[PDB]
Amino acid sequence: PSTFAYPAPLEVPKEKEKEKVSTAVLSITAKAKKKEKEKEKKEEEKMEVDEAEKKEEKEKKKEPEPNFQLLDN
Amino acid sequence: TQCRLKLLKLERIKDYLLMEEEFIRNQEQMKPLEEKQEEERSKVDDLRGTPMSVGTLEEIIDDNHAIVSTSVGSEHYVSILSFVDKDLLEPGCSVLLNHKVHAVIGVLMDDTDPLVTVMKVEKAPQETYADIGGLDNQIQEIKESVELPLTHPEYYEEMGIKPPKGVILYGPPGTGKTLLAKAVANQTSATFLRVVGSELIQKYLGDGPKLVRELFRVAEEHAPSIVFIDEIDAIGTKRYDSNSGGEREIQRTMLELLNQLDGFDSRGDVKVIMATNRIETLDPALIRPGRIDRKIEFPLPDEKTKKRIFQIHTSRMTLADDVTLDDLIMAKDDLSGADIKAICTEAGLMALRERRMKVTNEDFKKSKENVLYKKQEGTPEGLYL
Repeated sequence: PSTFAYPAPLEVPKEKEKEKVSTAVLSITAKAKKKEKEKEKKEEEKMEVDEAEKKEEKEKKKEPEPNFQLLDN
Repeated sequence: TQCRLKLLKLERIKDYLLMEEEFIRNQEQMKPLEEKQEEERSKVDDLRGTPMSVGTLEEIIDDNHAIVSTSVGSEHYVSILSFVDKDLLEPGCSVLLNHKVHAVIGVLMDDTDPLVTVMKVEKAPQETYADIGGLDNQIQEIKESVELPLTHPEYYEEMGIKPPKGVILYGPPGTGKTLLAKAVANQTSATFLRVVGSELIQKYLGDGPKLVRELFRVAEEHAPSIVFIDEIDAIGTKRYDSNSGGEREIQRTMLELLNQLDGFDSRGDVKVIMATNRIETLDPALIRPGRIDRKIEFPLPDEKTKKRIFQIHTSRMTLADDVTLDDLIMAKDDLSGADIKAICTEAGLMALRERRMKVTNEDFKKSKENVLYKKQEGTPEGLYL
């Protein structure tokens, strides 16, 4: 029952133009802030630091999109 | 030493942070949302075509029109089509022109010519006082005139003495004329302009004098700056002769340099360090005291001075520490500061020839002799004729 189903509502062209602008601001600011911040001393007996105050170094996110392999049947 | 090494740990972290931090601020996260900000970015794209031509702005008139010379074809009477105002503009600057309609889009670049690219060695040397092989007293004269009025006006105002517009270094050569200029230039942490005198000599008609005045203009935009005119005598009073296109050339480039430094008064716009390997046999037409005030003369090192040059040197070196520094100097006879440097370098190289790695007491003795011999053969020896 699930190999031929009702495909999602569309990405559309409209939303595609609109989104990039939004993604642009978040994207530079996150990367610029997150990569630069360290709170680590690597020549120390400690690995990083026992945590003094909270860090801003943080990590990224990944969301893919669902598709199943090449078939027409 | 320790301090110098430490500064590097901070600087290693600094490069990494600065490259990320640059990105969020410059734009594409600080993307123009402001009426003023957006208007300049959008408008220049629309007016601009590609190609463009560079020009240098020959004179401006106050009715919103100006006259420019473009690199290609003729000169143009251009309008100020939007953007920059009259005040912003000045003659002798390089401005950007659209080919479609030549107009001044602006400057904010402190010019841009192939000429300026050669002039800007802008990023400072690591060379600094007492990293030099020099005499203690001699560097401290260069600093007093050039550096000190900017750093502390306090001493100069209370005392009541007049600040100069440059200084002049002249030999006996092999005295570290150039080393001194680089030492002071790092300390100000102001942009260091450099040009060699021969570049300003050419067999083209009239090109030379534009460059000579140009040095002072580029520097003024960047200012404070120190302008290093390496071998001034070259444009000046040392020959290009009267039978190669020198006959016209030298007199014009020399004169052009001499009148602005002199002015009508000692202007005091930008400081200058001028290095010359002599003014000893050369002709008068060069800058005199009381525009650049202090003129610095170098000696030929005596026994007592040789202590100051040598102690600096013995530190990088080794095994001339074992033997007293005083005795070594005494033993050697009078020589110029480049010669003293040369003995010390040569000590390190001669050990390698001996089949030893590096300077020993023995290697140091032999190096003294070799340089001395070159000089003794070249010029008069001991006892009269």
